[PDB]
This record gives sequence, structure tokens and C-alpha cells, in this order.
Amino acid sequence: MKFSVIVPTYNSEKYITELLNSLAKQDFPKTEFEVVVVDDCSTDQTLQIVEKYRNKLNLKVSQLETNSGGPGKPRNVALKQAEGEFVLFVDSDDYINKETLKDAAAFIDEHHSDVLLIKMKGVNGRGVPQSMFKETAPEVTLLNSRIIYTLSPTKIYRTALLKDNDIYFPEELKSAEDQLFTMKAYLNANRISVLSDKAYYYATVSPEDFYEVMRLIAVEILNADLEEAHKDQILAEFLNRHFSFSRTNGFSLKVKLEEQPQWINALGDFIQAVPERVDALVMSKLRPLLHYARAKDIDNYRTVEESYRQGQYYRFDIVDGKLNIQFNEGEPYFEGIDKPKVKMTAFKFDNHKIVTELTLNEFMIGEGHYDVRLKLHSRNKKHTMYVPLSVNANKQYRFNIMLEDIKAYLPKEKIWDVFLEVQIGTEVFEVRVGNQRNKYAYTAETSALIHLNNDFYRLTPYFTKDFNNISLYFTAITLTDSISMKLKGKNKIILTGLDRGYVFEEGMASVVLKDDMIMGMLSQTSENEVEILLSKDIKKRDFKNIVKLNTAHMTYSL
Amino acid sequence: MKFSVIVPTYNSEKYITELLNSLAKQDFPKTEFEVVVVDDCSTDQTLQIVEKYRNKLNLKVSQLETNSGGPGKPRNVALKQAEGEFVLFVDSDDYINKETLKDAAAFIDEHHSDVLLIKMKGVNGRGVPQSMFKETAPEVTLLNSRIIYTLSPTKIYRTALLKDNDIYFPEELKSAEDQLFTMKAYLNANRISVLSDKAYYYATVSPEDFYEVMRLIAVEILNADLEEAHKDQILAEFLNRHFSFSRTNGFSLKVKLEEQPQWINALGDFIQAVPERVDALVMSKLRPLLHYARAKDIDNYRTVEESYRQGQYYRFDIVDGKLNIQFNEGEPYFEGIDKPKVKMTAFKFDNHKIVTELTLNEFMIGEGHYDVRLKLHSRNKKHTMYVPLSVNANKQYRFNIMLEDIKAYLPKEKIWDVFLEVQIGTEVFEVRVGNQRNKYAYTAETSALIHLNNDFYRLTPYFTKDFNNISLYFTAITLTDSISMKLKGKNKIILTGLDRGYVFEEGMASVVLKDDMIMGMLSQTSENEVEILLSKDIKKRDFKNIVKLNTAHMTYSL
Amino acid sequence: MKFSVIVPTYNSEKYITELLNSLAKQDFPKTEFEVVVVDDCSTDQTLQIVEKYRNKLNLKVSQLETNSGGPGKPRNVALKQAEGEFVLFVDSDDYINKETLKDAAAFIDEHHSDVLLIKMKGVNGRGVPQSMFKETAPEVTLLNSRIIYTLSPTKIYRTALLKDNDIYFPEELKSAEDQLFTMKAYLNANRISVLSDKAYYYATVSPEDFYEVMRLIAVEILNADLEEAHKDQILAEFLNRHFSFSRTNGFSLKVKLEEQPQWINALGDFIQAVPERVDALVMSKLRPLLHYARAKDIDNYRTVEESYRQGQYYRFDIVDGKLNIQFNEGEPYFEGIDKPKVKMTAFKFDNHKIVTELTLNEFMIGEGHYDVRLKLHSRNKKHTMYVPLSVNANKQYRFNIMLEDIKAYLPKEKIWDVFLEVQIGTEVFEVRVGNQRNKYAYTAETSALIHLNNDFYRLTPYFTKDFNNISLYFTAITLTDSISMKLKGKNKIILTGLDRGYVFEEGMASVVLKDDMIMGMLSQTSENEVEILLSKDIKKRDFKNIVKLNTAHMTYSL
Repeated sequence: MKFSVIVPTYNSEKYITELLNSLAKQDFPKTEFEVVVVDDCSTDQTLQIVEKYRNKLNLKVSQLETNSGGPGKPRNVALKQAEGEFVLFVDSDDYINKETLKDAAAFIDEHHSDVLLIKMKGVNGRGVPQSMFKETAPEVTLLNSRIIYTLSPTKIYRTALLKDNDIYFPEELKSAEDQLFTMKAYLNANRISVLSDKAYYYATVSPEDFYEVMRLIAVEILNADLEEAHKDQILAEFLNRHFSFSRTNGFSLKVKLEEQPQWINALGDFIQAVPERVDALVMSKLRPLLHYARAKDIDNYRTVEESYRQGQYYRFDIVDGKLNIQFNEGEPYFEGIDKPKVKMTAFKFDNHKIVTELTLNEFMIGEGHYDVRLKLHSRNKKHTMYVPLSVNANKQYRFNIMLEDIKAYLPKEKIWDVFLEVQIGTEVFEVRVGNQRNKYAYTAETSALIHLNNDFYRLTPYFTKDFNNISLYFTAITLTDSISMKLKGKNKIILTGLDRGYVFEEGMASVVLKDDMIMGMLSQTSENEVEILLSKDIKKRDFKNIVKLNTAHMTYSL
Repeated sequence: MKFSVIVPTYNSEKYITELLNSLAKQDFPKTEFEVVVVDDCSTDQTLQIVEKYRNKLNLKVSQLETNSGGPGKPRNVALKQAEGEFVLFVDSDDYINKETLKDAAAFIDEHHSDVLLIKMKGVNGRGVPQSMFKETAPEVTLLNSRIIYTLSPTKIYRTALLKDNDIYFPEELKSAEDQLFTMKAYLNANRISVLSDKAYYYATVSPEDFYEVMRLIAVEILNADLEEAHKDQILAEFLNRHFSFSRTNGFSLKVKLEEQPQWINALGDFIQAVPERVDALVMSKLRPLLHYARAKDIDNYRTVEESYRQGQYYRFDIVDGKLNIQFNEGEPYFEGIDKPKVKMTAFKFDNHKIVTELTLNEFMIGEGHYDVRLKLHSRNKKHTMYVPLSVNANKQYRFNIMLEDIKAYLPKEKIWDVFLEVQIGTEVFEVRVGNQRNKYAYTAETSALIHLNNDFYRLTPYFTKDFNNISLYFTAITLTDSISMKLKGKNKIILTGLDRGYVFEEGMASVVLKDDMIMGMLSQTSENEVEILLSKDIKKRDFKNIVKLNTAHMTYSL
Repeated sequence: MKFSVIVPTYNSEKYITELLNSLAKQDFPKTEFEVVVVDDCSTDQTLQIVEKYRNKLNLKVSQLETNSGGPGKPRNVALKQAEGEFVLFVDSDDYINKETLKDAAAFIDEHHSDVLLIKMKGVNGRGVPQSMFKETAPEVTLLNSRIIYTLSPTKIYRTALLKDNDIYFPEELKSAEDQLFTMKAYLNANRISVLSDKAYYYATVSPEDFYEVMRLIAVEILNADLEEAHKDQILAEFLNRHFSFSRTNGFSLKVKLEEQPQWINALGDFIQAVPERVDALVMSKLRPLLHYARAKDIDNYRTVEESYRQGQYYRFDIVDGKLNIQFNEGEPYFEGIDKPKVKMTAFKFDNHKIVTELTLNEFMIGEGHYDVRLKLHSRNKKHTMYVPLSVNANKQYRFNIMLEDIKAYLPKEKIWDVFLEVQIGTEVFEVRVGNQRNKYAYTAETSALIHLNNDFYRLTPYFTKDFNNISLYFTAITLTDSISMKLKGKNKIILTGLDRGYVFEEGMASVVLKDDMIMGMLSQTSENEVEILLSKDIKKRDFKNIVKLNTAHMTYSL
């Protein structure tokens, strides 16, 4: 055979039908795949609905003598019963696509994959991460990709890869038992593949056993058949993920103060299993958690997290976007802790204002103790412009760049670079924003009209070619050469942007003649067109005498 | 017996029945507690009411020869008559819970407590503090707990603890004679417990006798059988409560000038008893007061309290959130002295922006030496929002909360608390506003329409129930279920608020059809109706086809 | 003979007749003055023209054997020949007022001056100090007048003062030689006077010599027959002028680098004769320059001058308006080193907002390290308003003052003066603005209409009489007494300011009736006339029934 579907079931009567159908609707030969469903001793008509697919699917039903309490053992007993060339672990609450086994079998015969990663899609609001399923790579490792950011068994593994190297689910450890199964596959797979052509997989205690599994992963990486420099970098990105997205992230804040001695000890043996040379590779804000984990000093560990949330430190000084923190009278100085990273999460504008939203992802300092201002620096480093913070929420700072405020300053230069100024007392940081951002919500070269001294200019936001950073292009134009004015119907004025697009502020509008004016409603139909739904009909001979044209906050005389 | 309820009555004919019912409704054996009632020579029929409880309770009735002037003497006369193992001082105007004695004996039998503190709860608006009854603790001392913040005799004392140490209420001092009693019992107790499982207690002249009690407390603190360091600390926290809550707090600003020399002499002999070494442990703002109390200088004492009210000082400078104040010409320099009083004098809001005016009534620093920001904190303390200062005048700080800038940050949570950040260099003060304010010029549950991603929400400014503090409530609504759109006449659209009133910005407003628009005005008729006086008339069949409806600066899709 | 006029000439043939005529034209008896011309070995016909006057004047004519290169040796030769009671030096290209000797003679006989300054006047673009010639003064000193700011020898000196004290021009020092001569006269003079009734005097290389003269002056001052504190004070004034206006100012920025060591060595020897106690007496900015001059250290000296000129300092803070500056690593801090100049480069306003731009023309600290706010201060100093910065471009600071934000605070006072507050940490500058400005863009008394609690007010910018600064006058008005409203045609409403112009924001506007509304476009046709071009006709009977008039952002109930 080719595949072998393993399904851990436990009290899944109300939704096993959604999975047994996906396996039946499979666009794949029935003789080249099987479904091994081992039950964890259910108390409902679960096997009785599975047996409704014995004729539609090659089936191997098994049931444990007693309940195990997790998908660990049901997947292991089914792993010994699997006779196919590959395995696919699917929980009973999930389902797959109709062409999942078809596209996977072809992808195997072309790249000869040992571990295959299919892109997942979340239903009913389930994540399911995405940082590794943006492209289709026939070969990845734990450094050049993000496969280390997903460790669930919802992937495709080679049966010989897991049986020869002895890779089974730890039955005794019911806490995150899956993270060891995948990491053992990642370190022992000669080639790891990521498939991302469509949506394939559709998903729906004492900290002792948890921190033991983490220690097992740190040991498997150090003892794998890889280069020593690569072993700690793989272990570093694993600590980059554990201390940021697992339950360890801030346990001294949430876990009861009575049970924190139980946490710091179990976590202590995990970090003690990681060499102290790896601390230079993990994220700099995690090193104070790595030192206080080995020493098992919970009091000094609870303070490091409390010093991060509220941004209060006992003693500190800054050396270029990186601080040197002393969390207590006598504790050592952690140096090289982190210029703050800036990502432009939003960018909207028109002929009235410019609304940007810069978000500070990695800023160790707490919010409120530092002041930020948006800097608009010229290319020749002569003129600049500072726009204050309009409103902020957490580390999302929104600036409202009103054009009327900066109209009399743009004609100084044609290239206005957009920096973000960060200041803490007397230390001013100059971060160039642009290279990290979301998808630009406009078409390229989309400018906005600016009237100034009976002349017309266009403020063109664009990204530089060097480092993809955003700037503002301010140059003089001619109206009749950029935007055409036509009369659609008898109560609509269409402004069509010829060479480029021109966005404008939607809402109320007003056109003016020598002796009459008509009110209208402006609305952006497309990126290079604008409709003005007027109140009364304007005759075409009156359309030739449009003296002035205003918006809801800006005016333009013809 | 296990308990001896001591009841000092005097003309309690109108409310002793509630107490005598609560003492009979106890879920406690009758032979374990006695009610020792000592009347202070009443003028009415108070005793005739007590006598009718002799068949339900083991009653002890007595009456002094003349009125003593308070519960002072009647509490000691009942103490010699009390033969139960423990005493319980309950005023003639208050009453206790059904399970008071029952939950007290079981708790004493489980920890052998010498002073038990039952949780007090006030009726008809009576404080009754709350800081020390947040938890049920088996053992607490005068430095790791707030038990010093409650010196009322309404507690459970061990008959041996009071008698074997000559702990009796002083008779010759009528002012605060009950604080020396509890402090004598606090220091001499080997174990102090606090029972806060439920609500147990329901509570309803020359200063020569006042500060004389305070003097006996300071000497009692210095002559206790504790460590010398623990003596000065218990003496300090006593000064931290006396000078903050008793009559000393600002007496020079209230007492007549002809009687302030009398006050500065009595308060002096109490402060002269406190060694000058203990002042280093008192709160820094009281050290100037403790100095002029020993010197008994009332002209310089009044100078300090007036300086603390208005923020004026003869010569000062700020050194890291702490000021060094000299109150007069030729006086020593008090250094290292360290929240402002806020009253929301105005609050206006609509579907466009929010206007609130927060005023600083009392601050220990002049304007221009600190920054202020408006904080909108979430209930779970996960999210936050800061609005920059729009304008200020002296100490009246006004903020403009533009809804367009904050619409992207509200749906993160549903409850937002309104704080007030005040940063002096780096030390921040987060003041909860709303309780002190002017009259709320709106009706309760008055919300405001908000539009975001074709959804309809409501911003409901409300006041919390625990502390009357203002907050904002964000949740979803159905437009056709909270607001109705009707046609008054032919040129008026009457917006009606059903379940709650909605405020909107008055001014220009337009309705848009598919191929026709209409200009109009917007005037808030009443608090739950809005008039849209249009420019032209509109037929009833066209009123059904209103696709979009805007205000002065906001749009809304129908 | 009252006067001896001493004239050094050198190739003066083209201009010598002007002086000789002015001496011949003196309204003074010829017997009572002589003219002593000593020619510095001219190669033209200077002497022959001079001889033409030997009958009109008592003339002594001499000529040196070789050109001395300067007036020093010629004047000394003449002074040895002078028999006048007084001498007057006039340069060969200068000339004197016809009434000079007559007026000076009378002044001398009334006051017995030993040194007599006579007011100078520059022709053809020359100056010529004036600041010490604003008044006539019979007796001045170096410390209570500005005489130390003019050291040329174009003055009247008592011959016996010079000869008895051996006061001659240094011949071997060719630079600034007249400064030593005049300093010596001042210090020996019993009375120094200034005669300013009219314009009397009409005026048309290595640094070893320059700084050698300066060192002799220091020695001369310190050795004078004056009080010790006075010697130090006089010397401080000489240093103030010398570093500010002599060739010493900025020498490390102008002189070739290879020669700056030579400058600092001659300058160093000069400053080394000045006791260090005197540095405390000099303008604070000069103190670092004095320090490094004494040490003859050009590298640190050049850094100081460059730091001043570019506003960059290695490390500094500001305490109460003065800077503490460390100019280089390891160097001493110089403390208490000394307001920015402000020009109002824009001012626009309407009934909706005020827009003003302030430009810092000169400021000892670069952009970004200070904060600025606009301050409105009531004339009685009781109330204050602060407006945050809206945007800034380099040192151009723009403030948008939204009148809706300040409407509630304006009624407290009538006069609001505009200040710019500049805060650097905790040192605050209050700079009154208006006296430096671009041309005010409105007719005087042009006002804005404000509506507040059913009452109408005008906000009127104006300029003060005493210092021409800008203030805001806020007072109540009666609308129908101040502004007329009339109908022009059928679709235009004209608002005319009757007593003053009223400026309104241009753009959309509306008039509201009790059952109707009409939109329009507002345009400012003149500075006291506003036109609202309505979207339709209005009957005369309904124009009288306008209840409400709205602009783009404001409403006015009529």
C-alpha cells in the first residue's frame, strides 16, 4: 500500500462521520491506502458508526482494554498495525480534502519525502499556524524554514522512518507528547518536505510530565546526527518558540504562588539540560529567563517577567537600542537585550490626511516610559518633519498626518523618507520603517492631490529599491494631464486618473460655478476613478464653468 | 461558656430589638454564650426590652448609678461580670450574623486565637473598613497585615488576654478610648486571626482627652515585648493611619485659630513621645508635620498643610519623583517627600468624538513640571489605550477621544476602565477617575452608534457599581433592533432610539440612495430622538431605499 | 593755544583738502589752535596741498625719513611738537564739524575734562561706535558708561595728561596700537567726559603684535590707581568686547589650521596675564574659551568655537535657562553658561481655528532635544493655556488652536497674551511673541465670531502699544450690532462686519429654518464681507425666518 490512516478516537460519535466521509470521498485508489482506527475504550456508539465504512474503506478497528487518557497510546498501537508506505495521523474531530492522498502520493514519487508537511486550514476558528505553509518547498531543514514551529502529528511520515529509528508516542507522558514525535522525525528525516498547494488537513495537570518532554527534545537535538553548530541553533529556535508561545510564557504571573516552586524546579531541569553556550543564540529577552531557570530562583524569575509587563527595572542603562538590566540589588547584568523592531501594520491616506499604524513587535521596554514621534526626513538630510502620536493601544502607534499641516513644508524637497523616532530620556533612536509591513493596500504609484498657491502637486507614497523602505514623492504636476473630469449621466462627475491613481476623502462634496453651486456625495468607485453623485442635474454647458471643487475638508480651484 | 456578648446600652429602646433577635437567632448552643447587658442609666424603656429575652438567652442585666457618657465604663463593668471563655463587644445599635458564634468557635478551636477579627459590613452607609478583611487568615501580626487599620472593640478577645494584662477601656478619656484597648490587646496577643468567610458584623470637644489616648498608645508600643525594630515599625504604621484618617489630618485648615494653639500643644506631647528615629519610617509627607509637632510651632505647621493643599512652596526642587521642600524662610530642608485628586468636570460624547475635562483639585506640584495622559485600561488588564492631551488650562485638562482613531482597538475587549496617567519624569501615577465628577448630563445607558467592517456596535459610557468610577462598554448591536428610522412629514427623517438613547454630532448629514443623494441637517431633538431635516422632500417609496447615511465626519452603511 | 590737531597723512592727496577745509572752516579763533601735520613719507603731492593752507592756519609741517607703515610714529612725532593745552587726532581721510573746537572749548571750561569723547558719524557706509554717544555726559567711568567700546584716538586729550604720564602710541607694534594709547589715558584721567550734542567727527600679518598690545592693556588695567574690585570689573568688560568683536572672535574657524597654534600661543600669553578669578566676571559663554587659551590648547579651543557655531555639545544639561557643557571627553564641566529668538512666520484664523507658525531663528540647541508649547497667558497672569505642537519642520513650529477646545476657557479673561514656552528637561523659557513677525495677513481688528451659551463673542488679535506683541482680546458682542445679514439676488447671503471684519472658514455652510434647511458654499469675498452661495433660491419672507446658521464645523443659533 501507500498510505495508512491512523485515527485516535475517544467518545467521537457526534463527529466521526465527518472524518469517515473524507476518507471515503478520497480521490485515491481504495487498495493503496488503509484506515487504522484504534479506540481508547469509548462509552458511546463510536465503533458502530465506523463499521458503517467497512465496505467503503479498508479498515482495521482495535479497542484498548482500558482508557489511556490521550491520543498517545491509540496512535502507537495503530502504528504497529500500519502496513503502508506512509502514515497520516488524523484526530477524530478533524477531516481532510478529497485530493489529499492524490497530491501527496505524486509529491512523494517526485521528491522522495520522509516527512511531508501538508498545509492546514482552520474551521470554526481553530489555529493551526501558517508561518511555514506560505510556499511549497520539496526540501527544508530546521533552520531555513519554520517546520520547528509546528510539532503536531497531523503530517505525513514514512513508516520505515519511524519504525527503524524507534519513534513512538510516549504513552506515560500525556502532556505535549506530540512535540517529541515530530522533532524525532525532523532530526532523523533525511529530507523534510512542505506541501502548500491547497487546504489538506482541516482541524477542529502537574507540570512534571510537560517539562520532561521538553527536556527530551533538548536531548534529542544534542544527540542527533547533525553538526554541533547546527544543534544549538535548532535548539535555540526551539527555545525561541517555547519561551514565547508555550505555557512557560509568563507562568510566574498566572500560576498560583504555591505551585510556582513546582514549576521552576521542573522547568529548571529542562534548562539545565540545555548548555549555557546556547544562551547567546536564544532571543536576548529570554536569557534572563535562562539564567534564573538553571539556578531555580523563582523569586528572581517572577521579577524578570513583572519587569517586562509593566516596564519597571531596578537599574538599567541603554547602549544603542539595547539595554543592560539589573533586575535586583546584586543580580548580574544581562547585556545586549532587545533597536526596536517596527512593522507598518496599516497604511491609509487620501487628499486630506495620512493614517498610518506602526507596531513595535520586539521592544523589551515597557510602554509609557518612552516617547515616540513619527519622523519625515528629507533625502539630503536637510529638512525634516515630526508628527506626534495620535493614539496608541499596547505597542500599536497610530499617526494622523494631516496634509494641511504639512502642505507648506513638502515643497522643500521631493523625497521624504519616513523614519520612526524613539526616545527614552536623552537616547534618540532612528528606525527606518518600510521593509517590514503588511501588504500594501493600494496599487503602485497611487498618489493624492495637494493644492498649494494656485499650483497642484501630488504626494506619491512609494518604496525605495535599496531596502524596500517607504518614502513620499512630492513633485509638481498638471491637473489636465493627470486627472480627467467627465460628466456621466446628468448628476455624476467622474474623475478618472490617467497615468496613476488618486485617492480622495469619501463623504460630502461640493462643486461651484460663478453663480450657482451643487451639493454631492463623493465616493471612491475604483482606485483611479471617483464618482460625485450630485443633488440636482447639471447641464453640460454648466459643466464647462466649474470654477471651484471642494471636498469634506479640502478645496481645489479650477 | 465559650462567648460573653458584652452590650453597652443607653436609650436603645428604638433598635436594641434587632440585636436581641440576632443574639437569639444564633446557630449556637444556649449554654455556650451569655449576653451581659450593662445599661448606662437610660431614660426610656430600654431595659424592659432586654428583660423579655431572659428566657431565650442567659442574660446579665445591670445599670450604672449615672450616665458615664459613652460605652467606656459599661464595657468594663460587663467585663468583670463576663464568665465565658471569650468576650465579644457588640454595640447597642449594631447586630451580628446567625453563624457568628458558630463560625467563631470552630475557627478558634482550629487555631487557638487570642484576638479574632470578624468581617464587618455596614448598613445604611456605614464604614466599617475593608482592607484587612479580604482574606481568612489564621495568624497575622501588626506589620504584615492591615489589622492596625481597625481598632474598634467589635472583635473577639480572650478573657484571659484582657484580664491578665489589665486591659480595660480607659474611663476618664471619652475620645477614642477603644483604640488603646485594641492596641493593648494587639501587642499582648500571641496570635491574631481574621475570619472573613462571610459578613459577621452589621454596624449601623477638647482634644486634651483625645491625644492623651494616642500618647498611651505610643508608650504602649515602645514598652511591648517585641524587637526594637518591630516597635518603631508598629509605631510608624500607627502614625501612617493617625495622620491620614483621624482628626489630625488637616486640623490647621479646619480648627479655629483661637484653638489651634490648644491643638498644637496636645498633639505635641503625643509626637514628643515618638522618638525622632521613628520618623524615618513614617511616610515622607508626614515628616514635616512630625517636626513642627515636636517643636509645637503652629505657624509653621499650618504652613505645611496649606502647602500640601495648593501645591505652593517657599523653595523646592524635584529629585526623582520626590521633592525637597522648605516651607518658610529660615527653616531646615525636608527632602525625599512624595497621588493627585481628580474630578471629571465635564463629559460629552457622540458618534464622532468624546470630550472629557479632568481637573486636578489637589496636587503637590505646580503645573508645567509633569505630563498627563488619559488612560483607557481593559478589565483584564491585557489591553490599554492612551489619548494625548488635547488642551489644558491651569489644572483643567481636556481630552478629545476621536472615535475614528480608536475604533480599531475597542473590540479587543468589552470593558474599558478610564484611568489617568501622570508621569513625573519616570514615576507614573495611574488615577482612577469617574467617582468624583459633576452631574452626568446624560441619562444612563446612553450609547453611541459605531460602524466597523459593516458591523454595528455601541459605546456605552457607564459608572461601575463598586466605586462609582466611569468606564466604557463596547458590544455589538443590531441596527434594526436598537434604532428605528422613520419619515416625519416629507423632509424629516426621525432617528429614534428604542432600548437606549444614541447621541450624534449635530450639523451636516446626508442620506444616499442608489442614484440620488440628499443633503440635510442634524439636530438632537431629545436624548433618544434625532431629527434629519433634509434640504428637499423625499417620497415614502424612496425612504425605503436609503443605502448610506452619514453624519458630519462619519459614514454608515445600511 | 586751546587745541593742537594732529593729522597723520600717507598718500592723502585725493582727500586731504576735505579735512583742511574743515579745519579752515572752524568757528574758532585761529590764534587758539594749531594744525600739526606729520606725513609718513608719501610719494605723491600730499605735502604741497597741505602747504596751500599755511596762511589760513597756524601750521607745522614735518615728514619722516621713511614710511613707518602706520599712524603711530607720525602721531608721536606730532605730539612732541604740540604746544596746545589739548590735542585732537583726525585721520587724513576724515574731517570734523565746523563747530567742534568752539563747543569742546566751552565744555572743557565748564567741566575741566582730561579726556573728551566727541560724537562720531560714519559716511559712505562706515561705522563708528554710537552706543556711548546717546547722551551728553560731563563725567563717565569705564564701568558706568560704554566708553570702553571706543578706543580709536579720534578724541580730545589734555596734553599734560599724556606727557606727564608718558602716554605715547607704541611704534614697534603695528596692530591695535591705538587701543593701548587710549586705555592709558582713561586709567590716568581724573575726569572722563562725553560730548554728544551733535555729530563732531566724520569718519570715512601675524597676531603676535595684536595680542602683545592686549597683554599690555591687561597689565595696564591691573596696575592702575583704582580699587581692586574695579580693576577686575574693568578688565572683564574689555574681555567681553574683545572676544565678541575683535579678530579673536571665531579665529579657530577662520584661520588656516597650520597657523592656529601660533594664534593660541600669542593669545595664551595674553590670557595668562589675566588672573583666573577674572573669568568668573566675563560673560559665561566666554569662560571655556579663557580656560583653554591660558593652557594654549588649540584643539579644545577649536572644539568649543565649533560647538557654539553648530549647536552640538559632547555632553550637556540645562539648569534654569543656562547650560552645563562638557566640550570634549575628559574635560571639565563648565557651569552656568548662557533665550532663543522667535519669529512668527505665519498666522491664520477663522471662526473655527487659529493656525500660527513660530520659527526659532537662533538657538544654542539643535532640533529634537527640546520641547515647545504655545502658551496663552492672561494679562493678570491668573490664567494660562497651553496648546500642544501639531507638527514641526526643522525649527518651524506650527500650532493648530481649535477654538472648540479653548471656547470654555476664554471667558475667564479678556486679554490673552501669546507666549512660546520651551522646556529642556526642567529649564523653561517663556518667550513673548509678536514683535518679530512676517506681515500680518489681516486688516487690524479683524475678528472671529464665537458662540457660547446663547451669547456671542469676538476673538480679536491685536498688537500691543509698548512692545508690538500679539494678544487675543475676548469680549462679548451683540450680533445684530456687529454683523449685518442681507440677501443678494435669490441665492446669496452676505455677511458684512459693521465695526470690524469677521473671517469665517471657507467651504460648506447652511442656514436652518424651523421646517427647512438650505446648503451653500461660503467664500470670503473681502475681509469684512462673506458670501454664502446657496444651492437654491430663498424667498424674502423666509430669509427673515432663518433660525440657525452653520459653517463647516460650527453652529450659531440666531
